Amino acid sequence: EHLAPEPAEMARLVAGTHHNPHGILGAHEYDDHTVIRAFRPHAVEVVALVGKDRFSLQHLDSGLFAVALPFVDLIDYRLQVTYEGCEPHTVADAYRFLPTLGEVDLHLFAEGRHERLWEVLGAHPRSFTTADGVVSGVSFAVWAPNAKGVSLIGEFNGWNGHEAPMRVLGPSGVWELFWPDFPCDGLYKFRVHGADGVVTDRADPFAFGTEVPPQTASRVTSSDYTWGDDDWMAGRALRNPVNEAMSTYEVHLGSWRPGLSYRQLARELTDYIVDQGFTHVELLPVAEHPFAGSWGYQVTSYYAPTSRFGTPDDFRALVDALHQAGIGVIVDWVPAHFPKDAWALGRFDGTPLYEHSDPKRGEQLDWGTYVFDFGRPEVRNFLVANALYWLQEFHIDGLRVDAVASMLYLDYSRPEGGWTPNVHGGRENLEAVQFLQEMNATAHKVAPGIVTIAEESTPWSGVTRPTNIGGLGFSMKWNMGWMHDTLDYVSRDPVYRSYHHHEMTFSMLYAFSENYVLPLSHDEVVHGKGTLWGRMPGNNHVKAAGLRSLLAYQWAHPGKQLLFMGQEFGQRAEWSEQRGLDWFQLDENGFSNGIQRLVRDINDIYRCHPALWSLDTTPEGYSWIDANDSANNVLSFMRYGSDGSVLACVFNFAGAEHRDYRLGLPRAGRWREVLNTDATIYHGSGIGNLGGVDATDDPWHGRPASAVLVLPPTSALWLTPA
Repeated sequence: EHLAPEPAEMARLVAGTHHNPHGILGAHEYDDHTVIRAFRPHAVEVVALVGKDRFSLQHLDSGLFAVALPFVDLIDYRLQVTYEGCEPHTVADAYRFLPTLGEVDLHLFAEGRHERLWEVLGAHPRSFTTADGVVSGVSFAVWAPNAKGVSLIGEFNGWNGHEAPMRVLGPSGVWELFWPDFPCDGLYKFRVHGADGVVTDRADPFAFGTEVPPQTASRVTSSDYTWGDDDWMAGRALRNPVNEAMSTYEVHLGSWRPGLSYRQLARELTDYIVDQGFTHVELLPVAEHPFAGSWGYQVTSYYAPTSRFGTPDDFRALVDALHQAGIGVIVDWVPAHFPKDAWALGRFDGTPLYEHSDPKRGEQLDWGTYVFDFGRPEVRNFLVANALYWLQEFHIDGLRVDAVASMLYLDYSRPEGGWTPNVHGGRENLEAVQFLQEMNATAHKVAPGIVTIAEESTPWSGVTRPTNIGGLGFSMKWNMGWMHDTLDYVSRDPVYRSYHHHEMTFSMLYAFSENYVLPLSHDEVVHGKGTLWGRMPGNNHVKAAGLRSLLAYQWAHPGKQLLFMGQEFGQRAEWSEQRGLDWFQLDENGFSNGIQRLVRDINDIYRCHPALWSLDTTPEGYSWIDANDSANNVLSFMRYGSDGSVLACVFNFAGAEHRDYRLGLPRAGRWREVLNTDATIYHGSGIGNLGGVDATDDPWHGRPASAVLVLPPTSALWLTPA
């Protein structure tokens, strides 16, 4: 009776709903005689090979085969399946191998505290030395607690095989399987039989490699890449970004220069950034995403760089090249977005596994909007380990998390009938908060010197406050208020700016309540908002002057900077990832070359003048010269470095020049004019002070000394003591 399993088991094995294939398949001893079974539908001949005896052959059931035959122990053997049109092939029996995942790793995962989860889950090539020699293949592991079964499918199965069922490892919910001689770079998917009876073919949540979109299969990927950035990595651990220079060039890899691969970008993008003077590059989501129109935010393979531009190692070469050129690399990380594709993460095991669940069928306030269940240990681990993954496996220097507000709040609908303030269970998602704190604390602990950046649109405070005192633990946050007030102000015609002077200086009131990055990102130059150039008032010459002023203002204002590709040369039309950037503008007889030149100059002054970045987070690094000259639309202030250095910045937002303008200063003597956005080299009108001014001992604006100078119209002047 112990030759062919019972009908119930046999039915499950053929329907792919057996939880423990290895219990039936492989070699099993009943009383004495060792029985060997192999499941391979549409097979013609199996036969087992023991030592030097072909002593076997099998042939019963509806796809199953059994050897039976006496003698015990056996100790290693090999099968030789055969089909029509093809020749036999001797392969080791997968179901004879022990689990390729230890109890310890599973325990850490169950607790949601495995810091190197990527080495445990997913597809990893492995080799075992048995009796008849060493056997190589690939180990597979997927988390799916409520699935009735998971089978491995791929090119070898015609993407519809059944002879590769996986087993679940106890109550862990993790399915495992070692497939002898599976291709080192083979494509594959996990056919999942959900708890709801629905079968789905899934990409691997831990895919380290992927098929090029629109294809959706995962690809086994193992790296042995040799990095040439040891110096950069060792240096990074000894610095604190918050107190260092940070001029960021935000880039979307697919549309910066359409058609470039990672290897080409490793040359072109690196050289571009170096020549423009940026200290860092911030990349829009690099993880695999099926739709380019999402710009990368709708990720499906969190553990794999998009294959559109090359292989993972090719991506490492891009990061490696930037590092050797002295450029830091920040990547947009998307824990706030949840994959909606049926072959991705939604209802993975037939239940809302990864996404936060809610009440069952019925009316009430139950909607969709898929968000990760930060309350679940394994889901939290999936995300926290992914952050660590990119920082350690790809040497990424920082992570920027968008839409954090959508993570911190469960909110919806404004109640009626309840006119009383009720706390208890506020709108705050305590699970998400705990998740962000863990992610930050763990990341900064494992990779000192990296930065985590958050974009939070709500009045939430302590975003960049240490986790040990209630903060979310982020190194920095986007100053959205500065961006909105600044762009609203510069968009208004000069004759009206006086009415919004207070709007322009409002950001200074809380500029030190957090470690800020002043941003002018991709989101502000799409969907009818127009570009920075489009927002500027006046003719081409005045728009250009206004843009050069804005950028100078962004750089001088307390906080780090971030500028989206194309805007450094005043791209006129809104960004389009489908058309690419408007580089032709640099070939026109326009102002674009002049704006790009200004950015190079402010970046150059910036990097070499600690007064612009050493004291960004404290009032000590700033000082108003005159915050109340709304009558002339002029803003002036000092920036101070931790090395005692200084820089005076004067912005003239009026459309006309101001001659004989007296500016109060800290010291007397000669002040060198290090920047004048009206200089003819930028294609301004050339109004200036001839390189510098002499500050006399005539007190002004409550200052001990002052100097008389001309302020070019719609411009910015920066000065430093000679």
